[PDB]
Amino acid sequence: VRSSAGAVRDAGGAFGKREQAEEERYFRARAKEQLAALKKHHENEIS
Amino acid sequence: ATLKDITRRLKSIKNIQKITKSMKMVAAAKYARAERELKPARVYGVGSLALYEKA
Amino acid sequence: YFRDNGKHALIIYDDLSKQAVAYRQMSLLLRRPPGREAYPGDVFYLHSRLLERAAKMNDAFGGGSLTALPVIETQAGDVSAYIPTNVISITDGQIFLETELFYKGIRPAINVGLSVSRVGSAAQTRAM
Repeated sequence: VRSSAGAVRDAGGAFGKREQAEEERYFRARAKEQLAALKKHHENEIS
Repeated sequence: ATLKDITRRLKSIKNIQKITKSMKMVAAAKYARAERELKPARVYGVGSLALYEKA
Repeated sequence: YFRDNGKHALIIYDDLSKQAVAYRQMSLLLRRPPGREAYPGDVFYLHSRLLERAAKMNDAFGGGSLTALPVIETQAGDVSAYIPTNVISITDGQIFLETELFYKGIRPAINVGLSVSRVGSAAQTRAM
């Protein structure tokens, strides 16, 4: 019996949900930052 | 549980063990470097504290 | 009878996992060869022919309807078992109740993440 890549999130135990959340929070933060930058660029490029 | 539940759990724990072994090795290397750099900084900081404990 | 006479009915089989056991006992005592987990071969049919009678007649046939709410019982959440999977592939929606949610304080334990309903949009009031 072996182990394969992407198995922690295949089991779906506690580590799977923990990893999913650790990813989602970080990328929500980065999406917020990128959206702020996109708004700034929009405003600065109207003229 | 059933056989598939056990198989998935076993695979996940095996991955976790691999990752923790790798991280132990990385931390050990960084520790060796940190001690090496800590000796001179130890003497430097102790000297900088010298005054207050002397006066 | 109700759905054929223009009226509406709701039926609640509780459980179907025990009708399956009674059918298995009958079939084993008639000497019919067993199948998987000792259930007869015709154990899907047993339920499919039963849950297919919950129809929604058009207005030409009275307009009556017969909703069905079969109740299955899994073993330690093993939805992957035999009768659970049969009935899940027979029915339209599902309502997953979980003990981890029952004890965590969420009652009814409905696992909204997995619970499904094919009709969805339709069969819902506009405010809801």
